[PDB]
Parts: sequence; structure tokens; C-alpha cells
Amino acid sequence: GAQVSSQKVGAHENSSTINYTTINYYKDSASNAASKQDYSQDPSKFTEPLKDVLIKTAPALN
Amino acid sequence: GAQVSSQKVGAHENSSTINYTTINYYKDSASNAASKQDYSQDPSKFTEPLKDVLIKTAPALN
Amino acid sequence: LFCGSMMATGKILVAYAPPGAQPPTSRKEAMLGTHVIWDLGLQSSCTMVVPWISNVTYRQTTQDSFTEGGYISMFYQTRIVVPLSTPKSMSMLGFVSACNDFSVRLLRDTTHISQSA
Amino acid sequence: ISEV
Amino acid sequence: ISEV
Amino acid sequence: ACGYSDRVLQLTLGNSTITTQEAANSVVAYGRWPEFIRDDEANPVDQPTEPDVATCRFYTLDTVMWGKESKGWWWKLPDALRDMGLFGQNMYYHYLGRSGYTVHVQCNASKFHQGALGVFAIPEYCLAGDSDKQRYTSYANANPGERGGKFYSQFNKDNAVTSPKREFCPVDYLLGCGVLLGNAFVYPHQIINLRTNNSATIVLPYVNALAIDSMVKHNNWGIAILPLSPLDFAQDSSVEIPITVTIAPMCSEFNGLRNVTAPKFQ
Amino acid sequence: ACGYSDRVLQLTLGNSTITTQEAANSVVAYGRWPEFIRDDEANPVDQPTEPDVATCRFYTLDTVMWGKESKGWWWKLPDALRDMGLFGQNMYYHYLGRSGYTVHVQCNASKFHQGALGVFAIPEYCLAGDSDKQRYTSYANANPGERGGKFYSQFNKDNAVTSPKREFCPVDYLLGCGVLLGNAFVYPHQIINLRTNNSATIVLPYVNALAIDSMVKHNNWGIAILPLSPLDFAQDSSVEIPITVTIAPMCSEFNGLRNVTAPKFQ
Amino acid sequence: DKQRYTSYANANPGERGGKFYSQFNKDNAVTSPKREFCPVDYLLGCGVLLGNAFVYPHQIINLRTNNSATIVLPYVNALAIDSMVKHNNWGIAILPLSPLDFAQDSSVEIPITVTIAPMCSEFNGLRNVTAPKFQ
Amino acid sequence: QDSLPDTKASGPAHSKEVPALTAVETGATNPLAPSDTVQTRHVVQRRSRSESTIESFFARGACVAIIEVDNEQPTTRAQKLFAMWRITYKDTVQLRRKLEFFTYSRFDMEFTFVVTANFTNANNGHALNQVYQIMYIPPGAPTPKSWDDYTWQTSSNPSIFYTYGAAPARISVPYVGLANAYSHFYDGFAKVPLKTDANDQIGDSLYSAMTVDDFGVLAVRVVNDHNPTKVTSKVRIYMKPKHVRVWCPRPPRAVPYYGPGVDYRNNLDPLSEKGLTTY
Amino acid sequence: QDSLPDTKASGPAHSKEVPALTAVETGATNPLAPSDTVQTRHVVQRRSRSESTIESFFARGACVAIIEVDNEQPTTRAQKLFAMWRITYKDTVQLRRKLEFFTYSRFDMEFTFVVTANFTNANNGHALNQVYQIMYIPPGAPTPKSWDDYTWQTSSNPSIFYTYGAAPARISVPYVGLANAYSHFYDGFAKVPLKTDANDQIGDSLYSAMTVDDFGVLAVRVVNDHNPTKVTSKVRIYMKPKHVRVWCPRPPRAVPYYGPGVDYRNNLDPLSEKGLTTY
Ligand SMILES: CCOC(=O)c1ccc(OCCCCC2CCN(c3ccc(C)nn3)CC2)cc1
Ligand SMILES: CCOC(=O)c1ccc(OCCCCC2CCN(c3ccc(C)nn3)CC2)cc1
Ligand SMILES: *C(=O)CCCCCCCCCCCCC
Ligand SMILES: *C(=O)CCCCCCCCCCCCC
Repeated sequence: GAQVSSQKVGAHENSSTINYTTINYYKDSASNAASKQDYSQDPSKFTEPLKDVLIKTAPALN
Repeated sequence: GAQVSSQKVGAHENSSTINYTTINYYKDSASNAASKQDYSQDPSKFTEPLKDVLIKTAPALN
Repeated sequence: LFCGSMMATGKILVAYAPPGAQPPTSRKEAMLGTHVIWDLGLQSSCTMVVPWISNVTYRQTTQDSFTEGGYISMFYQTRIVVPLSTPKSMSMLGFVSACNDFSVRLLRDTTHISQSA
Repeated sequence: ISEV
Repeated sequence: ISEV
Repeated sequence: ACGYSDRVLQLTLGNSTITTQEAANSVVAYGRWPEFIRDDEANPVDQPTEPDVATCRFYTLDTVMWGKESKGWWWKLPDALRDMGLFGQNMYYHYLGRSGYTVHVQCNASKFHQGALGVFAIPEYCLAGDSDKQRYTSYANANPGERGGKFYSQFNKDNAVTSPKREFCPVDYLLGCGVLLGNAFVYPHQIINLRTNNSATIVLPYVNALAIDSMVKHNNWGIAILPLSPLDFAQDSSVEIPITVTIAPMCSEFNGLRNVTAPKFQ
Repeated sequence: ACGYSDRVLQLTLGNSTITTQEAANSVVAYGRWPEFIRDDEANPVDQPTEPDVATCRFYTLDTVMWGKESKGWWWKLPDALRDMGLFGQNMYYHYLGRSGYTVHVQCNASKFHQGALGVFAIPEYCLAGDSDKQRYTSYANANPGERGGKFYSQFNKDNAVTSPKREFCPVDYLLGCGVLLGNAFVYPHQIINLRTNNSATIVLPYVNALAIDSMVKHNNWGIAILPLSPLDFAQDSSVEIPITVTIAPMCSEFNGLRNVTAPKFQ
Repeated sequence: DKQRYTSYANANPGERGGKFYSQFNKDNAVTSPKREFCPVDYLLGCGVLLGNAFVYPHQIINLRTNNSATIVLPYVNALAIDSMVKHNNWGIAILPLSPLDFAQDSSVEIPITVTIAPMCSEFNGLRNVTAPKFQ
Repeated sequence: QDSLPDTKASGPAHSKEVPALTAVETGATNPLAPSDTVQTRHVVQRRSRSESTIESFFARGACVAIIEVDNEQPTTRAQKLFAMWRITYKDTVQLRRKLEFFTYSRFDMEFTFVVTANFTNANNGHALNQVYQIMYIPPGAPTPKSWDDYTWQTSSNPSIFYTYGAAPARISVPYVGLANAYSHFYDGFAKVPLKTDANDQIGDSLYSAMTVDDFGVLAVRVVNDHNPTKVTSKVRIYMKPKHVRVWCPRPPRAVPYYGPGVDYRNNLDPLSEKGLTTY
Repeated sequence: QDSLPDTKASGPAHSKEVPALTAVETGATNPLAPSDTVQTRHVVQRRSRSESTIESFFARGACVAIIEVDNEQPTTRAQKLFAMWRITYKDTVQLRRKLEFFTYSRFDMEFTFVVTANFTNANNGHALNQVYQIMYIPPGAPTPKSWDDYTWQTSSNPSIFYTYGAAPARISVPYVGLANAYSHFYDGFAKVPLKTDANDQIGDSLYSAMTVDDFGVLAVRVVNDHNPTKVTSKVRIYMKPKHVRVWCPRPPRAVPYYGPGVDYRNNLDPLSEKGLTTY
């Protein structure tokens, strides 16, 4: 059940990809740590809720 | 995710290559121990910064 | 955003001076840095982008001369001109937002909320 | 294992 | 494993 | 092609049609169009009522006047529509009701007038009260119906302890709720800036922590209209122009039918 | 397609951007865009300096006011830019300098104002003088810098012989140079007619009998702005609106570097 | 006695440069302080021993061998670009490792001339000119 | 990779395309980049938004309560031999403000308990190490009237037995909401006044409040019989939301909180004085 | 293998090649080996530079601070119920000197905390075990005015809760510099005096100093309410740089440090007396 992922290495030792291992010990997922591997998304639903979304080089009002 | 390397064995017991095992437990590489497997380099950038690097048996000034 | 009447016209210079020199007091000095000349008209609003021009890779969120960002200033390029029977005075509203290259780091507590004993 |  |  | 434009719209719902020749495009809140409850998100098991054209049409509320001292107006949904034709009847005959809305705010003037209306659609618009007493605004006061409420430039604490008013005291720069108005733009919105546009059109999806809820107990959306820039005209110091709000329910469905709810608004 | 127009332009050079919503298209003088000196037209053999974004950007000159009596304004290039940031420094540190220009003239008013500005870009704009003495205008007077000079409705001969003014006396209908103004239209030009457009935009190539010359000794282009039709408004007999000139060097290159030239403008 | 107190105008001599001293004279006048550097020669003006300065890029002009020294310097910094007005990248230190001497004339004097060239120069963040106060 | 977009090299412009002009009336933010208005170079961008993700923003244990409990001779007057706390993030301000950037949320909750104690009086002998019982009482369950009555038997309620001096206690709680998401804001009432009601108190309710007990209480006691000398203890509760999702953004609280709802009372003046043309 | 080069067997010479002669004026160190100047035998070399690698040189936890905090009756005069320390390697000399062999560095940082305590006075009863809170306050964040005010709520700032008697506390910190490397030396100013400034204090700055707060502070307190008797505690902070890289070598500090910059004051005489021809 071990889960293996690559670390995003910031300061590299003078010694390439480094990994870390995770194992869940409990049946209830609420007990689990946070994966912190979070996908992002477009702001458009907030920055552009327009029915006709227009392109920035064209006149906003036409 | 276990990582296995050879130890540089100093005093050998009266009993060949011996190994040690490493596993990273944390997502942040800052949390990691030091590998201590460090590659070296030439001193020349310090001992010889000359535009025309010359060979020791020839006259330094010519 | 120009919230004046439709009969009102004008040209405005909006600017950004990267840090290091005297903060602009005249349009003459402001012209020399990053700037947009905004012409008022059917498109009601104008956008000036302040480009990331920094020495450090990340600036601080607090005030600090070592990580200062520079100066924003606005001037009339010509002037507001109205006809008769038209208000000679009006409001300008302003807005700010981050571009898609913007990021932040080192999570901390805000000074913007607190609590008595 | 489940190495991602 | 990743035995070097 | 042909001659179409961002400024000219026709909205048709049921037996009602709205035209506008000076729009500033239109907003769909959070990028989501109204829709019915899906079987895999369904919770009440009884067959829903979907009144369709009889409720999902445009109701025009009483007109308010905008003048130089007007600090702002607010409305809550479904509350502003509680007495609106068959929508109101369906709302009060069922324990449960969900509905989305098309909100059309109307305010024309002239090329020589000046001013800008900020029109905001806020999910769960909890407002602040009168008193030292917390969370004490009465139901009848929280719900103005079609009339809506107003904003104030400052906080007048309802002092009379002994026989308390139990009303909201919505201060304008605090969006009536303890936050700064300038940030209200993270909410779905449009601006009616009089040199640009006659109107605002916001399409609202049903937003909630549940697929369906009690419309009588709970408002889903708040409509806040505040003058971002004050009304001005020529030199006449006491100008006044009408603001008219027309709202349409969309994808309305109701569960839990029984005898009619008659709330006490005294 | 989409919604584009002859009247709405954005000009971007270096860290500067100009927008205009009321243009009358734009002129490229003699159909030639600015360009660098080609190897087969090259004359100075030393490696040129090309400062690019630091000099080829928009410099805005001091605003002039247009009123009912305004007979006209003139400027010379590179002279109007001699004190403009790093362009000016490059001009005075090198014996040789060539450069083209984008000229943007700005003048807005209102739909009830009236008047028309004739904007002319003239190659080698030699102007007439003060006196009985021919070709006697002094360098310091010939070169007003950013200030520019003016036109007159008539020829006032500088009489004081004994201690002469050594200035130009540019008469308006003679284009300040012995010719009739109505024919100035054979020169690259635009008209700012206030009912039509806020501005004029003229792109100037380097024009000369040589590929490169002394910018301190010689002006390449003259900018003449004369009111073809006088400013008028409502019935107010003393109207005044600003004219603002913004100019950008283009494809600027310099040869013959040494210690800085410091001309005497006293 | 005051730490990190040298003034900007004193820290920056321009073309003139500064000098070294054989010993540490502490600017005593507290009340109206000079706010200058006191660079002692055997301490490389910075609390270290001069004999180790050879770990820095260098050449020796030994008069029986050579007229001159030529050092090519890369941009060195914790950043790719910085403020040139606020921060100096490189220091040029010239110290007599062995004293000038001639014939028997006890007061000899010969000129040292420093010629420097910028290389691969690039600039960002244009605006109105910085005019520092060197008074 | 999770780095932000690179800056594109952009040169001079003379065109009918005008990115710099727009109309905010539409409700839209102008999608501009530096290259739309100034000349830009190519920059290979390596920065990322890793630390500002929703999980990373809340991934921190925040203090939500300080429960005080005494262990002393059960005398006969209001004492603190046991204590009760209604579970909430609203007795504190810092996490409350963070959660309230959003209208709705959904998450699992991690509770960590720091327990400290001290001697209340100058001296009567000492105290042997204490074990603490932290019992969760969900709504409906019998609440304790006495520090050692039958409810502490805890046959079905979850309890933690913490030994003083041990590493701080820690448990996790599932998403336990009656709805599909937690409502940080509720514009409504739990009851409606009806025209046919007898007194008009039957239908009265607190504005914004939903259930009377929300999520129940934590009952805390010292399991130890009292020493001769009194020991006073404090249990500090740190709350962390994990496996977090949030909906509908909101303006942050700008003026001091005044109770569990959105009510404001004073310090309604958040902004400083600064001159219009002053940097 | 990481052993050093073998010694080659080298015999007599009579040649025009002269390794022994050179010209140090060039800036170069003569690359000579024993076999260039004396007759050598073949030696198979097994020695190595394993312990003098950059990582191995700094791979040790060094004492950088001693923070003292008291736990006692909050009276009403300047006390130590909580303490603050600006994070730095400059309050101590040993690690400072090691880091300063180099101009620039880049590394992750490991902090270990040893906490010791004792009774301040002859006797008033005793004290139950203490829990310590070590809070990091990054620049910009509200600093505490009181040992138990709202800032200690620590909703977003990282905090360590240490139990007295437990194994010493330990955490790791990422490379957190605003630049691509840490500057151990900065020949510059944070501000420049301009000719147009009003007072000439507007542009005044400390030589060599960069940001005002550098990296913030560690605020330390005892979470325990005070016992009747006073307990005094010391928190010793040990710092270790890990995953280390360094640039541009420098001469080591030869005279005693005098504050955070390169300033010297006295004991400017590092070298002993020894006669020129004395072994
Ligand atoms: C009132 C406003 O705040 C909220 O809406 C709100 C929403 C969600 C919240 O999450 C808490 C819900 C779970 C309640 C409790 C459930 C079980 N808990 C336990 C249980 C057993 C033990 C031994 N220790 N803790 C502790 C928490 C807390 C508050
Ligand atoms: C002033 C001169 O020294 C330096 O330049 C210099 C450079 C780098 C240094 O590294 C420290 C930077 C990180 C600062 C802190 C960041 C977080 N820290 C924490 C955080 C949380 C806890 C609980 N404990 N410690 C402790 C260290 C320290 C000093
Ligand atoms: C998947 O996990 C198979 C490999 C297991 C490796 C040994 C795990 C040792 C830890 C056991 C965890 C028990 C948790 C209740
Ligand atoms: C790679 O690691 C796969 C083999 C895992 C062997 C069992 C590891 C037991 C230790 C689990 C570490 C959990 C750290 C959060």
C-alpha cells in the first residue's frame, strides 16, 4: 500500500529526482494527512462571468 | 521508495560491500537529511584564472 | 473608470516610475517612465499594467526601501472639456488586480484583524 | 506499491 | 526501491 | 455579421419580453446557467412541481427614485417575489422550493447626466443590525418584500432597549455587513455608468449548501444597488431619475406540497 | 471583422503606450517607414550605437493653449527633443545621429466646439527672418527646443539695426517661408477638425541628402501647426483648449562618439 | 564606536577612490561624526589578514617583471541584476606589497593609472534620472 | 511543473487592436499582461502558486478555544471541577476571518489539545500526575451535571483520556454537516412567524442562526480525585481544516467582529488618513 | 572511490623543462607535485577529502542564541513572561566565522531547541511541568505585546509547542531568501540620498544592511499560567545548514567581531612575535 512521489526540490545539496513515501494507517480517510498535490483552475468564472466572452484586443463594448 | 547505497567501510570487522537504507518521510525536501555523497571539482577557477593557461614545465612568462 | 457625462471629453496620462529616483511631481518627469495616455470615449475604462521590474525575485509585503516597488502617478494630458448645460466636475473610480504571473509566499498572520482580552 |  |  | 451588438439585447421568458438598446453585455454568475435538480443530487423523494411559463417570467417590482442623497437600495431573493403571481403561490404552498433568476436592472437618463450604479448579486447576504443585541433582527424586518430596504452613510445604533426596533442598520461603505464595499466586486456584478449603459443584466444560478431548501425561511441571493458615483445633472442641485428592477424566476421547482403558508408580516 | 476601426488606435513604443478613440487614420510620410542605415548606403565606418527602447519611446512636450487669436505654432526635429532623456544624451555625445519619428498631436474639445488644425511635417523647413539682413537668424533663436516658436499674421521687420534681435518672423499665410500656406498640403499632413477627430498621427522617415548628419547643426523635419479654421465655442468670445504634442524617435542610430557637446543657448 | 554607520556619500568616492591607513585612528568627535571608512592596510580594510587576499582574483605588478595588470571581471551577485546606485558589485584594492624604491633618492614617485571598461552592460527599469546627493 | 506562464517577447505596436482600453461596466476584469502595453523581453518563469492553494492557506493548526478546569476538593458552591465548550471557530478571530473569505466549505477537521497546569496556592503538599477526560457530547446526548456522574461512562460518545506531560492529544473528525457543504453564512431563520400563531414568540428566531446546538459540546474533566492542594488546568484547542474545498468568495472582515453573526458595533473606521497626491 | 591522486615514480632530470621556476605576478598558483622537484617513488594513495566537503564542514548543529523566558505572577513592570529574538547567525561568533569563508550561500536550515529550567528562589511550594510556545513571526505579522494576547492564537504563523523534559525540539526551514543566494556580505545601502530630498535623513541608511527585519523573529513564551513560585527558563537554539552550496571564497575573520558588519574596534594585533631565523 506504499505510495511514492517526487519531491519538488528547492535547495539542492552538492551530491536528479528525489522521492518520498506515504502509507495510510487508518480506514477512515478523515484520519489521513493532506496530500498537498493540488491542481489549479482558471479564474474566469470570477474574472469574466460574461455571456459573450470577448477577446482583449477587440472593443469591450461594441 | 527505499534508497540503498554502499557504505565506505573504514574498520572492517573480522566477519565485501555493506549497505545502508534511506527513506524520505516528508514531502518538503528541506526536511530531508544530508546525503553526504558529494562530488568534488577542479580548483583552477581559483588556482589558475588565466586567459592563456600555461603548462608548468614551460616559462610562466614568455 | 470615467464616471462623467457622455458629452465630457479628455486625455489623461497615467504612469509608473520604477524605484531609485525622485518621485514624480511633474508630468514632464512622469512621461519618462512606464505610461499610458488614456483617451476618454465610448470605451469607458483604461488599463495600465505595472510590469514586474524588480531586483529581488520576491519583494516584501511590508514597507522596506530595499524591496520598494516605485511610484504611480496621474496627470492631465490635455484637460477635461465639457459643453454648456453639462457638469464641469465628475468622478473617476479606480481598480486593481493581479496579472497571471503574480504569486505570493511565506504564509503569515495579518495585522488586519485582532482581538481584545 | 502505488508509485505515482 | 531505488538502489543506487 | 449582419449588424449585431453587445449593447442591444432581447430577453424573452414566458409571455414577457425585454428589449434594451444600451446594455454592457450580460453576466452569468460564476459561469453557471440555471438548471433543475439532477437525480444524483436529488434529496426529497416526492415528484416535483415545475410550473414553467406561469412562474418563470418577468415580474417588475415597484420603482425606486435615485436622487443626489440616495445612499443605496437592497433586495433579497426569493423574498422580493413572495407576492408575485403564481410564483408566490407556489412558494407558499410547498415546504421546499428552488429557483434561479434573471435580474434586469433599468436606469436611463441623458448624455448630459452623470453617475454610476454598482449592481451586486451576493450569495447569502447576511446584513447587520440595529443593536447591542446580536443576531436580533426580526423576520418581518429582515424581509421587506418587493419594497426592499436601504443603506445608510453611518451606524445609528437603535437605542430604545425597552421596545427595540429589531431592524437592520446597513452602512454603505461596509456593504451593510462589516466588510469594505470596494471588494464587493468579487461578487457577480455589473455597473450602470450612465454615459455607457441604460441597464444591467445578471443571470443567477441557485446557490446553496443544499440542492433545495425552504424559500420562506431562507433567502439565497441578495441584490445590492449602491451609487458608486453620485447622480448629477447640469447644475440643477436636486436631480431625480427612476431605477426599475425586473426579475424572472428560472428552472423553478417545488417539493413538499400541503396547506398554504401564511407568514406574519406585522 | 470583430469590431475594429479607423478611429481607434493604440501606439506602443518602449515603455510607452498611446490610446486614441477618435483618430482620422494615420499618415506614413512619403509611404516610407523608418529604417536603419543599410551597409550599401553606409558612410561613417565606426560601429554605430543603437540605444533602442531607451530612446525610441514617447516624449511629451510642454502643452500649448489654443485660443481665438492663436496664429500657429512650429517645432523642429531633432531640436524639440534635445533635452529628452537618453535621446538627448545620445544626440549630444555623438558627432553623427540619424532617427525617424512618430508624431502624435493631441487636441480634444466637445461636440459643440468648432475649429480645424492643419498639422504639417515639412522636410528642411527653412524659416524667414527679422531683418533687412539676409540669412542672419542666430542659432539660439533658430532652435527654440521643446518650446517651439510661433507664427504671425504679418511681417514686422526687426528695426533696431544697432543691436539686432536675429530672430525669425514666420508669417502664417506665407508658411513662414515665402510660399502660400494653401499649398502646404503637398507636404505630409493631417487635419484635426474638431467635429471629426481628437488627434493626428504622422510617421516620419529620416529624410536628407545624406544617410546620416549632425543633429546639433541640422534639423531634418519641421512640425508646423496652423489653425486653418479658428477655434469657436457657444458664444463665449474667449475660448481656450490645450494642444499637446507627443513625439517618439524611431530606428535611432549614432556614430562618432567623443566628449559631450554643450551648445550655448544664451 | 558606531557600527555600520559610514554615510553613502563617504562610502562612494567616485573616480577619486579612497585610501588605506597603516593603523586604526578611531574618529573621535562623537558630537559631529565624520561617518567615513577607516581601511587599515594589513587588515584589508575589513577585519581579515591581507596575505590571504590572494584567494580573490588578482595580479601583481612587480616592477622588474611587468608594467601592468589586466583583470576581466564577470557580474557577481546574489541576483541576475540589481540597483547600481544602491550597490557596488566589485571592489578594486591596490596595495604596495613591497615598497617603491629607487637608486638612493629617498623621495621617489611614479604614477599609477587605472583604466576600466564596462562589458555586456544591460539596463532595466527606465524612468526620470537619479540625482544622488554627494554633499 | 506548476510554474506560472512565461513572459513573451513583445515589440513596438501601431495598430487598430487596443488591449489597453476597456469597459468595466460589463462585470469583467481586463485580462492584460505587461506585453499588451509595454515592450517586453522573453522570461522563462519558474515561480509558482504552491503555497497559496486552498489547502496550503488553511494547513495550519489554529487556536479556537481555552477551556479551564479545576481539580480540587468538591465543596458546595459553583466550581470548575468540569467544564463544557460548544464547538466552534467563532470564539477566536484569526481562523474565523480566514474561513470567511468563502461562503461555503467542506472539509475534514483535525483537533490537537495542549494541556497545561499549575499550583493555585502558595502550599499544602503536592499532586500526583493528572489524567484528563475530554468527552464529545453530540446534540441529544445527556450532558453532565456533576464531575463524576454516569454520563462520563461514555459508552457511545467518543472520549479522549489525556495523561499530563504526554505529547499533545490529537484526533480527526470526518465532514459532519447536515448539508452538502458547511454554510459560513446563512441569510435566514430557523423559524417563521405565522399569522395563526398564539403568542408572537412561537415563531421567533435568531437571524442567521441555524440549529440550536450546532455540533454539540466538549465536556472536560480531571479524572483524578482531588489532592489536598488545588491544581488549576487549561486545555488549549487547536483546529486545522484538512482535505479542504471552498465555494463562493467574499470580501474579508474589515471591522471588528461583534458576536457570532455579521453584526458590527464599533471601530467602523478601518482606513488611515493619506493625502490624495502623497506617495 | 574518492581517493586523492597517486604519487608517481620520478627519477633524475637534466632538462630545459623547469617546473620549479615561475612568475606569481600572473595571478596563478604553480601546479607542482613532489615529483617535479625531487625523486619520488610510486605511492598508491588511499586518503580522501570526504570530511572537508562543504556539507561535511557545516554538518554540525551550532549554538546561535540563548533566549530567556520567565514564568511568574504577571505583576506590573518590565518582566520576561515572553521573549523575542531576531533570527540570525550573528549573535554568536563560531558559525558566523565558518559561513564567512564564502561571499554567498544557499541552503536549507535545521533548527534544534534545547530547553532548560530552574527554580529562581529558595522556596514557595513547586511547579507542574511546563509547555513552551515558540512562535515564528515573519516580517509584517502582528508582534505580541502581552504573554497571552491574540497573536499567540497562531492561525497562520508556524508555532512549536514544546513539553519540558521531552527530546529537544526540531524543525526544518526551506531556502527562504529574496535573492537567488544569501549574501553574507553586501557592499551597499537600502536607500540613496537624493539632491531633492527635504531633510537629509530621508535617504539615510546603515552601510551593509539590507532589509529592516531581515527574516523576522521567534517569539517564545511559557503557555502555563504561573505557579506561586517563579520558574526561570532558557531556550538554546542550535542551527545547522543542510543541503549546502557556497560561492566566492573570502579570507577568514582575523580580528574580533564588532557588531553585525565588518567593523573592527580593537585587538587588531592577531599575530605573535617570532624571530626571523627561529624555528
Ligand atoms: C458555529 C459556526 O461554525 C461552523 O459552522 C462550524 C463548522 C464545522 C465545524 O467542525 C466541527 C464539527 C465537528 C464537531 C466535533 C465532532 C467531534 N469532536 C471530537 C470528538 C471526540 C473527541 C474526543 N474530541 N473531539 C470535535 C468536533 C465547526 C464549526
Ligand atoms: C542577518 C544575517 O544572517 C543571514 O543572512 C541569514 C541568512 C539565512 C538565515 O536563515 C534563517 C531564515 C529563516 C528564518 C526562520 C524561518 C522559520 N523558523 C522557524 C519557524 C517556525 C518555528 C516554530 N521555528 N522556527 C526559523 C528560521 C539566517 C540568517
Ligand atoms: C502496502 O502498504 C504494502 C507494503 C507494506 C510495507 C510494510 C508496511 C509496514 C507498516 C504497516 C502499517 C500498519 C498500519 C495499521
Ligand atoms: C518505497 O518506499 C516503497 C517501500 C516502502 C517500504 C515500507 C516503508 C515503511 C515506512 C513508511 C514511511 C511512511 C512515511 C510517512
